[PDB]
Amino acid sequence: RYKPDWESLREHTVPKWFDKAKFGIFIHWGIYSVPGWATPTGELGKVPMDAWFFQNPYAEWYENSLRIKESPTWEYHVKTYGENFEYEKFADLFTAEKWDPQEWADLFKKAGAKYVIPTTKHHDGFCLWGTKYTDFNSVKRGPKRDLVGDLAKAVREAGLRFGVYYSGGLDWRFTTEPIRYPEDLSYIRPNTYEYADYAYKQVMELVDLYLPDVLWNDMGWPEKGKEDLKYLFAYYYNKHPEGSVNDRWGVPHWDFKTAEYHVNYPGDLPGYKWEFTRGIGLSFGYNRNEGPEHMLSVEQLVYTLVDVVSKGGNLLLNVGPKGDGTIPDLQKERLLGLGEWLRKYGDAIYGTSVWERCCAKTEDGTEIRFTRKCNRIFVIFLGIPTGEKIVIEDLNLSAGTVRHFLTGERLSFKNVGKNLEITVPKKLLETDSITLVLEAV
Amino acid sequence: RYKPDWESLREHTVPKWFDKAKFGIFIHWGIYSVPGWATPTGELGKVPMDAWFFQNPYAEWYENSLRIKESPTWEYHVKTYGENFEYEKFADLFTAEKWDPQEWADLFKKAGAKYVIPTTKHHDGFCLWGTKYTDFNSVKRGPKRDLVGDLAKAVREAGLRFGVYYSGGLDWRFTTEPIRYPEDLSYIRPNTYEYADYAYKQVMELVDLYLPDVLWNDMGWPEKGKEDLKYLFAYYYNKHPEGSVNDRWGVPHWDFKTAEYHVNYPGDLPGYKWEFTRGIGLSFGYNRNEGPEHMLSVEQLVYTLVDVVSKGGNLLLNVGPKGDGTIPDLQKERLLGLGEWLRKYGDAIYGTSVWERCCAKTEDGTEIRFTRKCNRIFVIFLGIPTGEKIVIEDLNLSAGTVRHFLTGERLSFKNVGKNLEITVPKKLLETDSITLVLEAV
Amino acid sequence: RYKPDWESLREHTVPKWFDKAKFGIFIHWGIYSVPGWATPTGELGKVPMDAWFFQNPYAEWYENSLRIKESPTWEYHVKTYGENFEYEKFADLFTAEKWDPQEWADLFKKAGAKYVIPTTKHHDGFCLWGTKYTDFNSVKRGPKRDLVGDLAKAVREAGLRFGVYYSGGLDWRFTTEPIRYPEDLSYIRPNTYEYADYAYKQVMELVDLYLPDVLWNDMGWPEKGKEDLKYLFAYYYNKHPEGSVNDRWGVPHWDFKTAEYHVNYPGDLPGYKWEFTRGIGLSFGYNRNEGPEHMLSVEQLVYTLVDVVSKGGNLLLNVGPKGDGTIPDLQKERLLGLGEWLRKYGDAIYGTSVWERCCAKTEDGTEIRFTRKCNRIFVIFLGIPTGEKIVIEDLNLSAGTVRHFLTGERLSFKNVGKNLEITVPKKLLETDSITLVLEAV
Amino acid sequence: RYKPDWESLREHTVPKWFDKAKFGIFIHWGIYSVPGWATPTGELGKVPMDAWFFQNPYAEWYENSLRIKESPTWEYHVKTYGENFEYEKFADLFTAEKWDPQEWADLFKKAGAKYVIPTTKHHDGFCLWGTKYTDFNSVKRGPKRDLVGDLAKAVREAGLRFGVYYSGGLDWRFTTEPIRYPEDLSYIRPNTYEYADYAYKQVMELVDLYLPDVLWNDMGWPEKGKEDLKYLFAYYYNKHPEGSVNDRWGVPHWDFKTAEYHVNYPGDLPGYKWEFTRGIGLSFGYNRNEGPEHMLSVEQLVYTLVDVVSKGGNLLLNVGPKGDGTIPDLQKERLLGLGEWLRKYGDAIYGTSVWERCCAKTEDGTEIRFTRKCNRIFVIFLGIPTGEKIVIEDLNLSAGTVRHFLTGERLSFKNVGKNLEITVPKKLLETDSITLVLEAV
Ligand SMILES: C[C@@H]1N[C@H](CNC(=O)CCc2c[nH]c3ccccc23)[C@@H](O)[C@H](O)[C@@H]1O
Ligand SMILES: C[C@@H]1N[C@H](CNC(=O)CCc2c[nH]c3ccccc23)[C@@H](O)[C@H](O)[C@@H]1O
Ligand SMILES: C[C@@H]1N[C@H](CNC(=O)CCc2c[nH]c3ccccc23)[C@@H](O)[C@H](O)[C@@H]1O
Ligand SMILES: C[C@@H]1N[C@H](CNC(=O)CCc2c[nH]c3ccccc23)[C@@H](O)[C@H](O)[C@@H]1O
Repeated sequence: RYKPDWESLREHTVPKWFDKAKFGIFIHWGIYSVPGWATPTGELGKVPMDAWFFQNPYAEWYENSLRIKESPTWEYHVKTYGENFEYEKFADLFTAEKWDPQEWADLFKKAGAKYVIPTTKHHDGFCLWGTKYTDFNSVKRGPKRDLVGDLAKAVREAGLRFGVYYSGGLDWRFTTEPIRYPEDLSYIRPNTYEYADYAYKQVMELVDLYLPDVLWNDMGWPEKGKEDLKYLFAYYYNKHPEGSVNDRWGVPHWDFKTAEYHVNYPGDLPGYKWEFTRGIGLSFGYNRNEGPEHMLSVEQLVYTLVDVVSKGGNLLLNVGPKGDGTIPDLQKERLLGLGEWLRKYGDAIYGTSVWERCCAKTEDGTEIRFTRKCNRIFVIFLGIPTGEKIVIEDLNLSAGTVRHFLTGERLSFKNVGKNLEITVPKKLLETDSITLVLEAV
Repeated sequence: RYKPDWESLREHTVPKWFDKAKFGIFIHWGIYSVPGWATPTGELGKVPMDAWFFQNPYAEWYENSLRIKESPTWEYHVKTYGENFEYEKFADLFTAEKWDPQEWADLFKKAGAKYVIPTTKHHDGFCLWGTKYTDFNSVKRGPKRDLVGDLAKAVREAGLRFGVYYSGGLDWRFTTEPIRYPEDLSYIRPNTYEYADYAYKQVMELVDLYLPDVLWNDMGWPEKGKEDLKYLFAYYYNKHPEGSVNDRWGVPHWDFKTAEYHVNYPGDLPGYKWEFTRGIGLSFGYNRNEGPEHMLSVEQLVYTLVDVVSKGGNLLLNVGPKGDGTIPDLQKERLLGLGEWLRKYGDAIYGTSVWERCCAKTEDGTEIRFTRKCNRIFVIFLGIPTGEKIVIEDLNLSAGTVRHFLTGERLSFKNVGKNLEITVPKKLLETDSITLVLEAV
Repeated sequence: RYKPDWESLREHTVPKWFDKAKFGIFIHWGIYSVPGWATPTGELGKVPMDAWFFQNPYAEWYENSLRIKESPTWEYHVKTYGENFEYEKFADLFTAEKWDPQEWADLFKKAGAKYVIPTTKHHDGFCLWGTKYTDFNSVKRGPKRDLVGDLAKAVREAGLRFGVYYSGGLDWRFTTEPIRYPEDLSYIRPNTYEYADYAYKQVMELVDLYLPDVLWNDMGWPEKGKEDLKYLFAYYYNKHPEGSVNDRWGVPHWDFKTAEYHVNYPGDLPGYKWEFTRGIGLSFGYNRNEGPEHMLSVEQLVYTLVDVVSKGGNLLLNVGPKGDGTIPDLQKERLLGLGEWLRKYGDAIYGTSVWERCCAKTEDGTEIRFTRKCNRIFVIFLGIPTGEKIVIEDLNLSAGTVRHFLTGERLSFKNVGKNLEITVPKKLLETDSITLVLEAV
Repeated sequence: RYKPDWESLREHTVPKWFDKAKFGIFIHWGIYSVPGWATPTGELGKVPMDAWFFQNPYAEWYENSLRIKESPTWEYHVKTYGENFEYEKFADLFTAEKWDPQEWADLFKKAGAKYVIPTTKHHDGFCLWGTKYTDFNSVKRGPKRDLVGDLAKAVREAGLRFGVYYSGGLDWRFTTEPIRYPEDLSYIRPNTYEYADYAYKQVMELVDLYLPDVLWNDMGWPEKGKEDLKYLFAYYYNKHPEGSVNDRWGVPHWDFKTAEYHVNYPGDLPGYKWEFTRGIGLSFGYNRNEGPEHMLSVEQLVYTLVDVVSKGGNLLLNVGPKGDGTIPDLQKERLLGLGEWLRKYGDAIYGTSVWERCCAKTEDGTEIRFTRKCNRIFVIFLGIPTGEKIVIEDLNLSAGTVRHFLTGERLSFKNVGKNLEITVPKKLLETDSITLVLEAV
């Protein structure tokens, strides 16, 4: 099997299904979904961190914001719900009246996602499964139902892989002071041995009850429980070798790394498996304030996915559900948009590998991304060029045959100097959707 | 802010209010106050430690003594309350029927104390605030009241600073064997991780509920929780920079050091801020056995305070209240005595700093202590000399002007050799109270 | 006293009573005794460990076996009790209806045991004393009685020493996955800080409530609680210097080492005090499947005891009681057999010490073991030789006088070369029981 | 770039060149090559370790064996060199008079090897480069030449990759006692801070002087120096990203695992990149006592390489040169035979990947091994079947087209039941060399 030690765990690497998958759905759903409110300030990495917690665009961070008197959230809360209204009271209002996990799994499958990962416990400590280590869970409060297990059955029934998100680094049920500055994160944590046991038992429980395909931890792991992971990871891998874990544990082992909005985004091939995550908007949890102005457009999403895939990554796109379990129309439509694109071009995404390079551009300034499948080379343009004459800068090919992807039509090309020229018959160009895609063999 | 690490915490030093304060009241009040009984054996540091726990003069140590069969306390307990009478039963008898925190704060202010610090939890583990981590507290038992919070409101309303005493190193609710020898202290402790979390959460709770001006720990901090202090101290300092902590945590940081009775008392300037603590008698908790024979006399107290202050310290004089919340007459009168002296001579104590030297004496053997305030030098005699001719040994002055403190009267002096001679007109001498005080400018 | 540190604890060594004792009774009694079933596969150390947990001969391991679907135990359980029948349900069926601790102590004393040690808590976590740290104990469930305390009173009343067995390394009340391979033991453990506190408090409790003569730990001590032993061992030794601990804590200190079936058995003098343990059969807990085919025969037992004693050890023979508290006839008879032998030859066992060598044999192949008592040398044959002429190989004696043990009869001997010859008059030989024993002076 | 900590080093994985190389040459050459002597007892993993160090088949362990008095090596030394001839004296005999690195590089290339790894310093502590950290090296002694350096130029000129072997775990220049049993290894080591520094500094120096392609450490890394490896690996990877390190350091990071003779040899696909190492005979260092009986045949070597390769490993075949720098005829001839088979079947070995499974066998028991290149599946028979009808037990194929690798000839086949049947005309079977190779698309 695997032995509880880093040298040994190192023998386990990102499983094939995950590398081949390329696209997954993240779900931040919780009692924060009820107030479903945040100031849509901007993207993490571009909003200054001395103001970020005070005008937090992450709506799942509502309680932390609510603990900061006079901050937009405090303002909003008191005026909408009042002061005699504690954050926890939202667990009772959290009723998932319209929820149907099969509908969700159908939606994510249609969107082309090959795996799904919900928040089983977010920073506020509310648990979406009937854990036996707390009564602040979806079985005893609000939904009166094992959201995690029920969704796992649906997803798996649809043929998708199922993972779990857990906030091991933060649990506000163990702290009183909110996070006001990034520096606060170094001391405002549970900090106790009790919390380390708790996190450990809760993840062991998720493993025993649902044997997830991915262990997606967040905000690091309690310093006192770090050595525990040697055991937990061995326990997990020995019951499920195709399982996997991310890089937010702060220990030697991890199967694939992560990046959030701008934070840790690679500009070129990074050299290890990784995964990109972001919201359809600026929040993970639902934000009734966000208008389309804040969300990506189907095209941006397709471009986001290609840039990610060309660099060896998986896109973990987040969906932010309403307290009643429905998925906001704006998010549903973009998901489908993406699903439509993937239905046409999926063969140049799923099962692919990185090429010698990820990137290129045309004389005219259109960005190009590359992907490979044995001897095939997908050339994906982030847009559809206007003219039939395309000039790719700094690129030569020895392939000899270059087809227009969707139609299969052999095309004319030649390496003119340090560039590459191809003529893409407008009949064909007009045929593509959001991306001109060519296959070089 | 401050970062959770020793290098960083080092940036925080004893706040000015504390250095300027010079005098505070300690309060050891608890269910031990009910039996209010101890053998007044002698002072810590002069009674031999192979007999000390067997005839403990610290009445707040009643339960530890009671656990030693056949020891004066066992003897006394069985004959007064009987064997079917567990120590814990005192939490029910602890009713504070006559307690009025405003009266206390009035008394301490009149006594000239600038800060007050009660035991929130002593070695027996009984808590004087409605902590949420145990039901063995004053809110659920006996007083049916938040003694800590109510006293903090009173003290602060009187304009005094408020601190907290916590027995982090010992809690007998987690041990069964009593301490019989000083060696027992190295292994007879809670010792568990559970206790370390407990202590941590309880002090965090005191910080969140009352934001004390001083964190006065006792008997060291649980070895498993030591690293926790980096976080707790940063958390505390970041919510309250003028706060402070003592030196009984056993970690790198501390704001001022401590000394108890003879233990760690400095003979001369120590070179860091420190604080002296002792009972009006030989016990901290009330001891109905102590007669005036065991207590200091107003004069001794005044001398104690001057010796302390001259050496850069603060005197933390303990008051040992009765189970019914009243302050025993013997202690009240001495407190007032001291208050009277401070009303006359306070200007040569509060706000002062140490001088080149702390000490001197006269040809006749009267001890002299020094204190400074910019260009002024207070010369405080521990007594009032008989003759108008005073000879101070081994002292010269370049000041040129030396006034009799209370009256302001310029006096005649000259440096005769290696000594200093001053003539203090008996009109003036007769005017002083417990101390002849001169001001040199 | 003893200080909580290894250097200091080292000052404590195996007490005299224990070295002089030579024989003790082990008792594995628990709710596992109810199903009282195991496949009698063979001896630990000879059955291959890749099959051992799947056909475990240790019946007290029933629950671990029951957690392995389709294993003889699963098979058996479902067919006898059914699937809707959890292992814990056995705590209710565990009623000790026929139990009489005085009868037990009488039996063990008659068997010649000088000390007794029951399992207070085995791997399944069920406790046989009214611990205050769990309700899964004999006081709240099944027997409705403090088995540990009641047995300690009986044993001590019979004049025997009393010890305690505790499963510190394993507690299945904190794990879900069974042990399938020896490798699983390195990660399938409680692993939490909570468990370390628990084990610590439970052993401290056994010490405070019964002050055992031996602390017999099993399966190592929780890694997070190892440093705790410095304190626990000092606490124990300071209340009971004649107490003792075994070697299954995984820390620097231990008073005597252990060996189980073939595991760690010494072939010759080891050089430190140790103790041998095994079942009358192949299991510790009762196994209604075992027939005499699986048990040792009185003679084998006597030989087992002599081989152990000659090598400086104590034999800790286990008795496996029924759920109703009675001792199975097969075990009772062997115990008595042994008791009978010890009544005749005890003087060449109790109070003895090892000699220059432990072993020898005759020209004919009869094994011989040696033991000492000052100037006396017991020569114990594992059998009774046929002829009056005995030839011991590779042995000479300078003693001059060699008596036939039981009768006292001086015998004729001489050192012929590298061997030793003695003539044992058949009158005498016919007089011995399972062993020819000679005394050389 | 890479940072100095396990988590970041995790990002580095086995370089593509290494994974594709499949075959390398190990060279154990040292002053131990002069005596060039050993008892050819057997293969590691097959010889009992209670005898192993006493009849050591690893001629490079000569000094260790010489230290064990009365051992075949000791007897042999005294008669050949004399009792007054210290092992270190061999450094003066080690002259490499007939050495020609280009000649070696060539032989290795003609042999089919893609990288070479020489012992820069084996257990005896003598270094084959002008290290500045010791005078016991080839520059100041014996050859008065930088063997490591000159060999690196030559191997690289031949266009092969160059790695280094280093004995971090052992250095007999720091010990006096010999290794007698595996156990001895737990304490007979340098053990000093000094040695940990020596080792770090020397590998650093190897990295600076030669930037090797592989850092192949042996016998673990000194405990006191383990943390230095985070720094050394980061430094190394930052200077040479495509470099690699083995698994014998005893720390979390490694790019590929190792197996030695029987020790750690995978029965099937292991899940990680590894490499098999062994001598052509039973020794790494040259052994004049080995005749062909002790060596592999060209066929066995081929089978070896195929089996290793089909399981995702590399074969690191050892060559043991003579003190004069020549390669023994027996060894050279085996290398060349392997080179010829690879010249012929290289395509089914180099740059391949594992397939669904590594193994299969014919109805009549010929072992079959698999490899792949994109859609091409190579089918390697360890030997050439006598008849034209071949039956592969338990293998069905979907490919529709199965050619004869050497010729390209399309062959007739059909999945019959759970086996696969194929007709290979004898004209082709008569053309293969040691293996019948089929190609399935
Ligand atoms: C997927 C998202 N992960 C967030 C945690 N993010 C990180 O640790 C990424 C880097 C980062 C540094 N400081 C931060 C403050 C807030 C959010 C992210 C970060 C969570 O705070 C958020 O609720 C959501 O679950
Ligand atoms: C202010 C007083 N502090 C005491 C603890 N004192 C100390 O740690 C000072 C030094 C000392 C060493 N061994 C001791 C035993 C008993 C009391 C004091 C000490 C407490 O035991 C006592 O109840 C009271 O709260
Ligand atoms: C006296 C017996 N001790 C056993 C634990 N034994 C040991 O740790 C000895 C060595 C050993 C190694 N692996 C094992 C697996 C099962 C039992 C023993 C061992 C227990 O498992 C058993 O229930 C019984 O209490
Ligand atoms: C390539 C070879 N590596 C050997 C070290 N091998 C190992 O550490 C793994 C196999 C092994 C385990 N215990 C051993 C004891 C002696 C030799 C080998 C081993 C070296 O001892 C040998 O000189 C040669 O360099």
